[PDB]
Amino acid sequence: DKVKLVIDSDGVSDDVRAISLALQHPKAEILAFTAVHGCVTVDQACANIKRTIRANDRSNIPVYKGAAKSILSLPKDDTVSDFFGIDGIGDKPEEFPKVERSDFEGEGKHASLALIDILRENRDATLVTIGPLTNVAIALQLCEEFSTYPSRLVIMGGNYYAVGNVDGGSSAEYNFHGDPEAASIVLRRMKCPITIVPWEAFYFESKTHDASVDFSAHLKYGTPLANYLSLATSIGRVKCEANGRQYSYCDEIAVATAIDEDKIAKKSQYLYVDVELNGTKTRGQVVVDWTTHRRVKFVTSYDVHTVDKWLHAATSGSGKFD
Amino acid sequence: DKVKLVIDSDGVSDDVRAISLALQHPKAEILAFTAVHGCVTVDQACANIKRTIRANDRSNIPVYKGAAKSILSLPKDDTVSDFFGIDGIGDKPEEFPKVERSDFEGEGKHASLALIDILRENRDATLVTIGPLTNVAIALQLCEEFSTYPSRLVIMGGNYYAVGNVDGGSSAEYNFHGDPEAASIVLRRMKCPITIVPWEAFYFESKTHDASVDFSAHLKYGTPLANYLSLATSIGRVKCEANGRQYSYCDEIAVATAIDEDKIAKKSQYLYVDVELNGTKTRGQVVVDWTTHRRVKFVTSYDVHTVDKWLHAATSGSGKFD
Amino acid sequence: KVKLVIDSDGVSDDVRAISLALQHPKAEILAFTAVHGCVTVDQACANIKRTIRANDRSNIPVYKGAAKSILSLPKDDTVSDFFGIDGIGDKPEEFPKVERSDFEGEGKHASLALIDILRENRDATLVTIGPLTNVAIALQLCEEFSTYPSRLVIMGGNYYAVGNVDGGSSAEYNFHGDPEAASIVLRRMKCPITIVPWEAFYFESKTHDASVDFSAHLKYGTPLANYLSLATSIGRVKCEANGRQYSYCDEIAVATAIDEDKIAKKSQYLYVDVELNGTKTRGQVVVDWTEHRRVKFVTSYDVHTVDKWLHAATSGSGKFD
Amino acid sequence: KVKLVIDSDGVSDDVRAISLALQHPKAEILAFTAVHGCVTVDQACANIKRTIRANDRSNIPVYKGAAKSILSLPKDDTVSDFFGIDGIGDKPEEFPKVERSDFEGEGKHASLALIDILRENRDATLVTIGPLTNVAIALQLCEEFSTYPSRLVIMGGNYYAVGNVDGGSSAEYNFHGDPEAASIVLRRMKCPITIVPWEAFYFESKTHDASVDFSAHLKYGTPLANYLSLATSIGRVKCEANGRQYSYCDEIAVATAIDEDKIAKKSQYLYVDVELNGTKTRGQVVVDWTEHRRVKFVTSYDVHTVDKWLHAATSGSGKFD
Ligand SMILES: [Ca+2]
Ligand SMILES: [Ca+2]
Ligand SMILES: [Ca+2]
Ligand SMILES: [Ca+2]
Repeated sequence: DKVKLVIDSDGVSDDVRAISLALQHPKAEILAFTAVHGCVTVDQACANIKRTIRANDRSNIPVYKGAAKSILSLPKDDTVSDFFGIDGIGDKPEEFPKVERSDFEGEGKHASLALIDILRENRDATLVTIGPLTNVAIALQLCEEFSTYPSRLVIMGGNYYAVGNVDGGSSAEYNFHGDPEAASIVLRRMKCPITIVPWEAFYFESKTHDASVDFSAHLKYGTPLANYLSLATSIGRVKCEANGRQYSYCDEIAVATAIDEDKIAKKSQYLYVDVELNGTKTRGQVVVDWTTHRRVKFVTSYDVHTVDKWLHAATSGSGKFD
Repeated sequence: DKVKLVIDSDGVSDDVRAISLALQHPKAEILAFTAVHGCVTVDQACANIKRTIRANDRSNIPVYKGAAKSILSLPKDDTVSDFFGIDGIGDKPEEFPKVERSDFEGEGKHASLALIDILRENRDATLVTIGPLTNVAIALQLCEEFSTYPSRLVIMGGNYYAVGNVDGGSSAEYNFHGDPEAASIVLRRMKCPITIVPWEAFYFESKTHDASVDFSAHLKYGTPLANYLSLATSIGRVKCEANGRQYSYCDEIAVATAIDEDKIAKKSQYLYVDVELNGTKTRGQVVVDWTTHRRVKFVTSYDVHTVDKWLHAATSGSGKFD
Repeated sequence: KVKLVIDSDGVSDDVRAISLALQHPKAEILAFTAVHGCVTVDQACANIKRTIRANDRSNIPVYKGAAKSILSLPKDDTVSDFFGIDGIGDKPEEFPKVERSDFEGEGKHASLALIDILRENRDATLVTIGPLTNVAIALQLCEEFSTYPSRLVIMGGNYYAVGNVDGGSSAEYNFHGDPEAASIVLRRMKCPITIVPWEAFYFESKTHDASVDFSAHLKYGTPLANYLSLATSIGRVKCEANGRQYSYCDEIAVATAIDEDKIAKKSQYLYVDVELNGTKTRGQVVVDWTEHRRVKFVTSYDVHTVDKWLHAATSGSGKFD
Repeated sequence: KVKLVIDSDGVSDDVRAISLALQHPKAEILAFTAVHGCVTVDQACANIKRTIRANDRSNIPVYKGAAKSILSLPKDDTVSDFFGIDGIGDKPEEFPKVERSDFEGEGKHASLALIDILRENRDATLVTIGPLTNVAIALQLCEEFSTYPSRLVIMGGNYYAVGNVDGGSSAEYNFHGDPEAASIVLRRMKCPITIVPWEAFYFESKTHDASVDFSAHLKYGTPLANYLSLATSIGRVKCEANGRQYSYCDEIAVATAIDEDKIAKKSQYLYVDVELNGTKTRGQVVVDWTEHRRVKFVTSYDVHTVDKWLHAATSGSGKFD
C-alpha cells in the first residue's frame, strides 16, 4: 500500500518543496532521485536535491545526475533563470543544511541509465517528472523497452488550451519549452499510462486559490524543515508579493498526484495529443485533436486544500496526512 | 440607426442563411457582398449569393467576385468540400429560385478593389467576413490605408484555446486554415476594432444548445424563403442527423453580432493575438499571449436564442425582431 | 525590337541597368514599375523617374507598386543605406535635380498596370530586378496573368543555396525581401522563366575583378556618365575600401532580356520551388536534382558584352554591335 | 597505423568499405558500431559480423546501437530494400553463412562503447557511414565526448544543397535519416571534422563511369571477391538496368580516414549548420558563404587510388603502394 516513486527534477524552489512532501508522506517510498537541467544547471539541481534530503532528516537515497543540456541545446529553448536565486533556492549556502562540495556529485551512473535499471526491476513504480523531459527521452533513445517499464508516468508540464507560461512569443509551458524534442519523444513513445498536470490547471484557478489559501502558513512552525523551505522559497515569495500575489504551489501538485491521484485530481479529461516542434510561436506547445497522437490523462482541477494540509503535516511534524 | 454592412462570404449553407438574416433585418443596410473562395469555388460562391438575394425578394445589391485561390495556394491548406453538396447549397439548381447562367458573374471589379472603394466612401460601415480572409488581405497589400477604412471588422474564424475544426492533424479553425497568410495579414495590419467569433464559442456549448433549441423549426413556415433555406441546408441537416446532432448555426452568429454586438455577445474577452504560419500541426492557429501581437475582442459566448428568434422572424415574414 | 517592362527597386545597379535599356537600340520600354526593396517604393519611383531624365528620354510611365512585402515580417526586411540613404549617392541637387513630383507615380498601382499592359502586349518581356511583390499581387488578382508575358527574366534566387544577405540565411537578396512572392511567381507563372541566380555572380567574381575595369565606362564626362558616377559613388567607395570593384549585377538581367542568346553563355534547366518555413533556409530555392515546368538558370554570363554595351550607352558612340 | 572505429548501417557499400579497412595494412580497427539506416540495426550488426568472417578476421567487437532516429518521425525514414531485404544480396546461405548469433552485439550499447573506447584511445579516428544517431546519443550522455576522437570523418551531408533521397527534399541520405543527430554532431563535436558530401559523388559521376570499371575488382574468384560480388549483386543489377555502374560511395569515406592527404584531392573549409524545420530543406546543410569551427569538405576524391586499393584487398596482392 506504499507507492514507489522515482522523481526526476531540476531542483528549484517548488521542486524542493515537492520532494520534501514526498520524503515526509507515509504512503511514499522513494527509490531514487534523478537530476535534470532546467531552471538551474544539472550540477546545481543535484546539489539542491541532496541538500533537501538532509533537510528532511533522511539518508541513503541515491541521487543520479543526468542531462546537462536539452537534446538539441538550441539557445532559443533556454529556460535557465535566476528568478528563485542564482542557486535556485534562495542563495544562502551557509544556512541549515550547509552546502557541501560533495553535493554537486551524483552516484556515478548517468540518470538515464539509472532510470532504465531501476524501473526494469521495479515495474510497479511511478515515475514523476518535474523538470524538462530530457533524461526520460535519452532513456527511450537507449532502450525502446523502457516505454513499458514505469507503472505510470506523472508529468508536470505541457498544456491543453495552448496557454504558455514562459514569455509572450511562445505558447509552450516551461518544462516543455526547455526541451521540446524530449517532450515529443516521451508523449509519443511511452506505453504506460501518462497523467499530465498542465499549466491551465494552475492558471485558471490562481486568483481564486490566492483568495482562499495562505500559501505561507506552513512555513512558520520553526522546525528545521519549515526553516529550510522558508529559505528555499524566499526569493520567489518576495518577487511574487511585489506583484500583488502569493507564491503558490506548482511542482508539489504533481508529486501529490503521484501519491494519491484520486484524491488530488478533482477533475480530469483524456485527450489525444502530440507536441509541435517546428512552429515559430508554437514550438513546444501541446496540440490536441478535438475533432501520431496518443491518449493522455490531463488533470484539469486539483485539490489545493489537501496539498496544503499535507505540507502543514510535513513541516509541523504532526504526521496528520489523513 | 441602421448599421451599414459589407459581407464577404464563400456562399455555402450557413453563409446563405446568414446573408438572409441580414437581408431581412430592419436594422441592417447592405452596401455590397463580396465573394471569396472557400468551401466552394469563388464562382460558385458568387452564384449562391446572387441566388440568395433573389430568394429574399431583393435586388440592386452588387456582388463582386474576389479571390479564386488563397494567397499561396498551397495544397495542404485546401478546404474545398462537398459536405453541403457540390454547389454548397443542396444541389437542386432548378428549385426556386432557379439558377441562371449570369449568377456566376460578378459586377466586374475585383472584390478587393471594391472593398477599398466602398469603405473609403463609407467609413461608418462594418465589414463582416464569413469565409477565408483572402479578399481583405489583398486589399491591404494594395492599399495600406485600408487598415483604417472599416468602422469595425467582425470575423467568423480563428480560435483562442487552439481548438481546431478541420481535421485531427491541425489546430486551425476552418476559415483560417483556408488562408493562413491572409489571416496573419489581417490580424496584424488592420487598425480598426476587430471582433472575432472563434470556434470555441460554438464548440463548448454545442451539446447544451442541441438540447435546448430546435434549429429546424424556422424552416417549416412554407414561405419561399423558408423553402429556399430548407433546400440550402438539406444535405448538412441529413449528415448531422445521421451522427445524432442538429445542424446548428455558425456564420449566422457573426452576421448577428455585426447587427447588434451588445445583444448577441453575452460574454467576451480581449486578448493579444497573432497567427502561426510555420508549424506542422499549428499552421493557421491563433496564438495568444497569456503572460507583433494585436489586441482583439473575442466573443466567448453568444445568445443563440435571440439569433433563433431573428431567423423565425426572417422566414415567417412576421417582422418581429424585437 | 524587344518590348520590355522593368520592375525595380531603383538603387545603384538598377539605375545603371535601366540606363542600359533606355540607350540600347534593340529595346523598347513600355513602362517601369517600382517596388519596395533596398529603398522604399516611393524612393524607388523617384529614382526611376530621375533616371529617365538623365537618359534624355520622356513620356515613359512609371507606376508605383507595393510598399511592403506580402507578409511584412520584420525578419525579411532588406532596406539598406549601403548605396546611400536615397539608394543612389545622396546628391539630390546634382543633375537631374530631384523634384517633389518624382515621388508620385502615374496613378494606378503597379500590379494593376502590369495586368493591363501585358494583356495588351503579349509579346513583351517582364524583367524583375527587385523583390517579386508586384508580380505576385498581380497573380493574386488575376490568375490569367500567368500567361500574359512572353517571357519573365528574374534577377534573384540561387541554385546551390549560396545566400548573399547574411550568415543567418541561404536566401538571395531579392527573394529574401519577399519569400512568399517568389514562391507564388515560380509556381504560378506559366510563361518561360529565365533566372539569373546569385551563383552566376559569386563564382566568377574574382576572375571578372581581374579582367574588367568596371569603372571605365564612367569616365566619358557625358551627362549620363556623370549621373551614373553619382548613382554608383557610395557603392564604389565601399567596395574599393574592401579591395574589390563594384561590379555589375542587375545590369546582367536587363542585358539578358535584350539578347538572351548573346549574354547567357551557359544555362541549366531545373525544377525548383522556394522554401518558406525553414529557420535558416526561408527564401532559398530548392532544386530537384534527383531527376510544373523547368526554369532556365543562367550559370555563366558574358560580362565583356555587357561592359561594351555600357561604354556605348555612356559615351554615345552607338557601338552596341 | 591509423586506429579506426567505424559506425555503419551495414549495407552493400558499407560492407565493401569495411572490407577495405580490414585488408589495408595501415588500418587498425578497434571496433565496429552498428546503427539503423538502410536496414534495421539488427541487420546492420549481422552484416558487419558476417563481413568480418568473409575477410578472414576475428576478435573485433561489434556493438549494436540505435534502432531508431532520435525523434523517429515517419517522414525521415530511409529504410530501403534497394540492395536486397538484408541489404547485401539476400543469400544468407552463401559463404559466410548467416548465423543466429550474428544479430546480437557484444552487449553494451554502441553509444556507451563509443564513449569508453574513444576515452581510452584519443588518437583514434571515428568514421561514420550511416545516420549519425549513435554519435549524437553519445554526446547527449557525455559532452566531453566532443573532444575524444582525434578526427571525425563523415559520409553524408552536402554543401550546394544537392539531395539524393527524393524530389521532396534537399537532404542527403544519411542526414535525412536523422536530421537532429546531424545537427547535434556538427554543432557539438570539437575535434576536426572531414565530411565527404554528396556533391563529390554527384558531379563527377559520369566522368568516373567512363574511366573506371567498378566491377573489375570482383573478378578474382577469392572468397572475399565472391562475398563482395554477392553483397553488391542487387545494386549492380539495378544500376546496370538504368545504364550506370554501381559506383563507390562509403568506401571513399573509409579511404579518406586511412590516408586523407592521398584521397582528398580538393577540399573547402566552411562554416555550416543543419536545417531542421524546413518543409523541403529539413536535413540540408546550410553554409555561410558570406564570409564555431570550420568543417573540411572533400570536394574531389581520387577514385583511382580507392579502386587500386580494392583490387589489392580482393586479390590478396598486397599492392596498396
Ligand atoms: Ca521544476
Ligand atoms: Ca462561410
Ligand atoms: Ca535591384
Ligand atoms: Ca552506409
